[PDB]
Amino acid sequence: REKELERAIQVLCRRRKNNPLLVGESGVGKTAIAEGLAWRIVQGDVPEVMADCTIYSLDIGSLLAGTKYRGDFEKRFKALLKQLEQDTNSILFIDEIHTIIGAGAASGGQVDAANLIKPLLSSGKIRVIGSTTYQEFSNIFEKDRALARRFQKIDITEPSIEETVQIINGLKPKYEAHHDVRYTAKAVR
Amino acid sequence: FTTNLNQLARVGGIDPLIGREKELERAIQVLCRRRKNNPLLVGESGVGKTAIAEGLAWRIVQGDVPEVMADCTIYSLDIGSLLAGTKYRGDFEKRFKALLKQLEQDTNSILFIDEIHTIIGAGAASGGQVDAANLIKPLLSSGKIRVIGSTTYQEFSNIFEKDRALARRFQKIDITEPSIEETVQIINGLKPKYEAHHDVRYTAKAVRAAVELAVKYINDRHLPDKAIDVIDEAGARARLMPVSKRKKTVNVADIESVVARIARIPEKSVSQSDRDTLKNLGDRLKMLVFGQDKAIEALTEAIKMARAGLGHEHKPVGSFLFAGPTGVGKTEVTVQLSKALGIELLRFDMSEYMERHTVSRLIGAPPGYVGFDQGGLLTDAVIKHPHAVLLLDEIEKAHPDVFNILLQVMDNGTLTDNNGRKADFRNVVLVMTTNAGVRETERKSIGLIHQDNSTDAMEEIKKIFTPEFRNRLDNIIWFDHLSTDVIHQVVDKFIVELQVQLDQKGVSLEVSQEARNWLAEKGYDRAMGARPMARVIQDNLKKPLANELLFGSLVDGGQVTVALDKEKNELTYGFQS
Amino acid sequence: ENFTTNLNQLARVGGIDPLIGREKELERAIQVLCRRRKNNPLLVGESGVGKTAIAEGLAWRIVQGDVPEVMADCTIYSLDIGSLLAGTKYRGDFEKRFKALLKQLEQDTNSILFIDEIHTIIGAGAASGGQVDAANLIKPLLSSGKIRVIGSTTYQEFSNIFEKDRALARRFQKIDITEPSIEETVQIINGLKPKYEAHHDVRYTAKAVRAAVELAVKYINDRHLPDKAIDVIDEAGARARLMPVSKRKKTVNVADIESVVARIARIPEKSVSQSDRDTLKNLGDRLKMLVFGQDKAIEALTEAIKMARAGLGHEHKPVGSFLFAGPTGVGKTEVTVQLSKALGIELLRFDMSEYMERHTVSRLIGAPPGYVGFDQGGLLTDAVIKHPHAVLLLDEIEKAHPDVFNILLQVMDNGTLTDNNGRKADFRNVVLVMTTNAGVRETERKSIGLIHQDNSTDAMEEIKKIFTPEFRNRLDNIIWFDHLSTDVIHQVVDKFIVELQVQLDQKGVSLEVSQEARNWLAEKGYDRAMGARPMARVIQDNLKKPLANELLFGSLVDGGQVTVALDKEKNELTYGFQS
Amino acid sequence: EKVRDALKPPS
Ligand SMILES: Nc1ncnc2c1ncn2[C@@H]1O[C@H](COP(=O)(O)OP(=O)(O)OP(O)(O)=S)[C@@H](O)[C@H]1O
Ligand SMILES: Nc1ncnc2c1ncn2[C@@H]1O[C@H](COP(=O)(O)OP(=O)(O)OP(O)(O)=S)[C@@H](O)[C@H]1O
Ligand SMILES: Nc1ncnc2c1ncn2[C@@H]1O[C@H](COP(=O)(O)OP(=O)(O)O)[C@@H](O)[C@H]1O
Ligand SMILES: Nc1ncnc2c1ncn2[C@@H]1O[C@H](COP(=O)(O)OP(=O)(O)O)[C@@H](O)[C@H]1O
Ligand SMILES: Nc1ncnc2c1ncn2[C@@H]1O[C@H](COP(=O)(O)OP(=O)(O)O)[C@@H](O)[C@H]1O
Ligand SMILES: [Mg+2]
Ligand SMILES: [Mg+2]
Ligand SMILES: [Mg+2]
Repeated sequence: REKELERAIQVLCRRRKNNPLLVGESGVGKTAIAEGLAWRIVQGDVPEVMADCTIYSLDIGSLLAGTKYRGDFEKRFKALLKQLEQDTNSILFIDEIHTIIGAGAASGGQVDAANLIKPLLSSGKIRVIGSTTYQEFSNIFEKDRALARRFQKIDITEPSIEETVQIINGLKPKYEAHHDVRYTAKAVR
Repeated sequence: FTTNLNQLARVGGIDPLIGREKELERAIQVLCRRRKNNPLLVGESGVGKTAIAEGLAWRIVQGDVPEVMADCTIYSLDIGSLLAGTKYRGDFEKRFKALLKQLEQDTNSILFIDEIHTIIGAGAASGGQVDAANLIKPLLSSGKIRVIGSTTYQEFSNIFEKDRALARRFQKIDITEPSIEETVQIINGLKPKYEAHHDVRYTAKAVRAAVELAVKYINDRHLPDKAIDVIDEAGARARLMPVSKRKKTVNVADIESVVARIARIPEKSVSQSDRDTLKNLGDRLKMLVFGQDKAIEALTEAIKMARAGLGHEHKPVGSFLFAGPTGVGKTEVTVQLSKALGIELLRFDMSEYMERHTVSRLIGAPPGYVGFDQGGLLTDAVIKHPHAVLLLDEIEKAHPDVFNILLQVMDNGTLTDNNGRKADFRNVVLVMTTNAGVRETERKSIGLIHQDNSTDAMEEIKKIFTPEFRNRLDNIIWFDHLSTDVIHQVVDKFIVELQVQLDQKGVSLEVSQEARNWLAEKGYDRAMGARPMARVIQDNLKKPLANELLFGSLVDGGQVTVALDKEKNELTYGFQS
Repeated sequence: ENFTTNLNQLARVGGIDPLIGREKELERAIQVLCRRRKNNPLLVGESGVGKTAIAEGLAWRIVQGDVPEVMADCTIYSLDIGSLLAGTKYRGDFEKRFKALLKQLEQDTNSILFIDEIHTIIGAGAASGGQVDAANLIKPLLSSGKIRVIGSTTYQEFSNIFEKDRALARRFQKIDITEPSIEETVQIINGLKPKYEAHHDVRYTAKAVRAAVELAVKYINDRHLPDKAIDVIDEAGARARLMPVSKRKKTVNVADIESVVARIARIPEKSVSQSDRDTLKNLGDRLKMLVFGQDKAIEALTEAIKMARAGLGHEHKPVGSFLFAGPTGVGKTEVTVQLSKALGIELLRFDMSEYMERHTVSRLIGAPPGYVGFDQGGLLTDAVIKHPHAVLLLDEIEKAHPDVFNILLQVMDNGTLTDNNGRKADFRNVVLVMTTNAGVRETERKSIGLIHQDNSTDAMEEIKKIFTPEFRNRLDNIIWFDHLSTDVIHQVVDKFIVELQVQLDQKGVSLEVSQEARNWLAEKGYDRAMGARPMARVIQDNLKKPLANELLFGSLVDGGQVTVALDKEKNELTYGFQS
Repeated sequence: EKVRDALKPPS
């Protein structure tokens, strides 16, 4: 996934459209790219600009666990956003970005997380990474033209069979230790 | 709570507007009308819809506009502050009211709101107390206040058409993608802003080649946004060098590789190495597909004339047909042609489209349709891939209604859609196939001596097909039968697939050239061609081996030997464990 | 209350245009509004006819006091459908808000609710999943009678949702609204002229207003007469003041208006001009330089057109009914293309070959899909509706069934056509042209005999037998052709070479061909039986094949300097490139 | 339609 990684780093570095969007299909490995980007950063096989960055991942379920009273969701989400802008080098990798479109506002207030984050994205102080499928992106994410304008779509496709065998060999030690077995190179092919 | 656009233009932050002079004149035309004075700027996203509004204000300060509107000072609504700043109710009403006093009392004053569809409902979280759009309707009907809106082509039909009253106030102004000459000025104008951030200087040649290569491959967005994206990505790539900004200048080589990554295409494609590929690919067709050498010359020259410019600009690259027997390589050449040129292959089966209703589904609905069913799968394919190979096999089987559409598309090189305004079929090559050319009566004739009823030279298809459709075709290519030597080579291909299957079973199979000749003569048929070759291969090679593999000599693997004897006239099977 | 605006209150502060005409419709509204039950009126009219304007007229009449005493104190309100719907998030909010207004309105008697485009909320959906639930709050008001609701709909919508649902149609009367006559239209503009002249201080001459209405209807076939007419005057006022920055001319002329309609029409200004005198005289000459050869046909065709377009002749009969005969694949079809281009009309190439089958004849006089779409229309019927002033290029008339001919008789005499859809089309301004290819077939037909016999048939002979004399009686004039000339065919090579050379100019290429070679190539391509049909293909084949190989990489890329000349022994052109 | 709404009590 060397080429796919390059596109994300390039999108993060540019002035405008700083937020990348990893569109793809289920199981292709779009989430692994974001989780793997942080792994690459600690390893140090990335440009100097991104080496100092710290990627964060938001869990919406925990965010909504205790938002019983009025203003709980707003104060929590707004508080987290303040941390991102002060650092200026962190990235919030939120998977299933389409979910936050209608989350955080039960009724009346209609203060959705998408609306809250939107203004900050206009300035560009905070950069985030999203993940969505083609069907979900068009059915839900495309409806919000404001968010789509900020994010730069990235098309992901399943890797070739040649690339897949290399992935299995790289990941083979992890599964070999857990199962206490040795997989042959002929078997993976 | 408020923003000003004339003051920004006076300072000079916004760059000089380039082109779009006709839109400016047509925009101010309705702007000065007593009624219907709300110019609605309808265009796709990223086509400079907002730039036109900012451009108009800029020209006013310069004074190269009608004096009637030069005195005016265009304003801009604070979308961000109004949408989220006034969370509490009541404040929006008093604050918006202040804008009304400022808006009124000055007929010259103008207000432009980008994304005018989003504000259809706003001003309250959940209360129905007030609506920003509705509040201005009493002052709009009179016409004292005139405003400019921005709505996407899709959003225009989705909401504005519903409220004829609101649509009545506004007047659509189509926005067409700017030409390459116009874009080079816009991007060059925006070049300094980005060069400082990246500490790089883009060469003039580099920025003009980017648009040419971008439109050639990138098709998801329009030229203004598309050009800006390739410049920003290239700049960021330059400052990400290994040690410290190894490359400062931005040469053509840098943008040539940037589009490759964004387009997910292999290197050397942007090099424009089309001339040499055409010559070498020709030889590949003959070896990959045996026979039809005469048709290969016609197919290759067709592409050379279009790219060389020996055709009408509106007319598509090519409109041909393949009339020939079954399994004569008609489909085989098309697949290699696409792969050889690195172009997407979009194939449609006309057999499913035989019925009249299916033909309409191909393009959605000519009279009209509703329900977001996304009908017109053929039109959508072209929008996602403007350059592609469109193969319509068994065109004769299709209802003649489909032909009528091709007359319009061939004439202009574009296909209209139920929702989409138009499509680009200029790059696409229209190629079809037909089996009516081979039509021989099962009963030869009423006589002792059969008659060789030689097939007519396209006379039969002329009556079946419409006359105008035949003339509009760029050329007519016919596919004849294949020579016996070619059939002897085709069996080699079928045999090869058997050996790979045997590799998983560890079985060695060796067949003599004489045996191959027996399958070839019985395999190939004039009426069916390649279709009966499989049945003989299955019956004469696969079926006998199945018994042995499951229960016999080749349970655990072995060697297979085949020979033919003239005494019995049938093949012989030998198995070695 | 804020949602709906009080029209009656608006009239006091202005903004209400005076109502010119439609007094009978206004009286019907007053008459039906005074009924105890079923008083709720409906305005079944097409878009742009001014149905909404009469509603405001009732507000002007009430404040003025020229109405019955019972209605003198009545008030009118215009429901703002878009306001309530936009604010809502999900269904139920609109109904609640609408319920609040209706209750406030019922408190005060003599309150009229003008629900413009009532069909949108009543039913037929297809906007955001449909808003048919709004009908629920409309039926009680009709049955209750407490308040009278004025409705605005269209003929299509009315039958689809209103007539089907008796609950609404029973409690709603019908006031058919028809577009006003041309005479009534100019009067309407005169009433509205003071507002525009006082707006920017410019005068409007009686000549321009009359020209505006006639030009719009003749060219703008997608909009109605009253609404589109105002845009022409309004556009002219803006364009007149803003465009000539140097000179401010208040006086407007009919020629100025032509430019205004040209922009929306997107047709040349000269063709847009309604000058029968000037166009008739120049039409014949215009066809000569544009199309060279067989000029005799242009003379006879043009003079015949003058007889029908003179204006004395009753226009019930189609303007043109020329039935061309003789050879095909000649400039006869080309003349129609340039004739349609000079005038600017859209040439419709209707070919009977596809409609040979008897069942297929219904496609012209019936919906082709035969579905319940109810908007497709007949091929011939909708095509004439789209372009009422465009010529119909009949092709392959020979392969036509008798029923196909029967339909033609109706348009020639009746000048109207009735189909399954029931939509009426106007054939007053339509032109008709035909082409007979039977003669060409007989020329190449072999003779069953020892020695073939020459058959130099004439165009007249075929029509006498193949076509019934009834058609010839209605036919105005028949033209004939033999061949253009030997020299013109040589010139045809030059004309194609002109367009082909224009193509080279784009590539920055120069090419020359021998005068003798041009003559021989013309003869090779031209044939008596096929005419000029294959000439187009041979022209490109001579040079496109060799040039294509070297244009990718070669001297042609920069200047060309190509030389083309035939070989006497081989009679094959030779290509040499000198950059 | 039939949608469920989650209320928020004041702190
Ligand atoms: N390049 C890779 N390196 C390592 N593991 C990979 C790679 N690509 C895919 N995988 C594996 O494939 C799994 C599925 O891909 P993910 O990106 O995690 O899927 P996902 O986006 O969460 O899927 P959804 O929820 O169906 S859209 C990963 O969790 C890894 O186990
Ligand atoms: N004709 C132009 N004149 C000046 N700047 C232009 C022009 N076309 C594109 N641009 C630049 O590129 C941008 C094009 O997008 P915008 O005009 O901002 O927005 P839009 O395309 O109208 O709408 P969006 O996509 O919904 S933000 C401009 O803001 C300028 O930075
Ligand atoms: N010249 C050729 N080269 C390769 N394969 C050929 C050639 N001529 C015929 N064939 C074979 O003919 C068969 C055609 O299969 P298919 O495309 O499904 O047929 P059809 O188009 O009649 O439905 C394939 O096995 C194909 O490989
Ligand atoms: N009878 C009429 N008297 C005066 N003006 C009319 C009349 N009919 C149409 N108009 C004019 O037509 C234009 C649009 O009228 P309106 O009622 O809004 O049309 P619609 O009903 O199609 O929406 C206005 O300029 C209006 O004054
Ligand atoms: N007098 C003429 N002036 C100009 N072009 C002519 C003339 N006569 C014939 N042609 C040309 O010769 C051809 C006539 O046949 P064409 O219209 O091509 O046949 P078809 O309608 O069957 O395709 C056209 O290219 C036409 O422009
Ligand atoms: Mg995931
Ligand atoms: Mg914009
Ligand atoms: Mg085949």
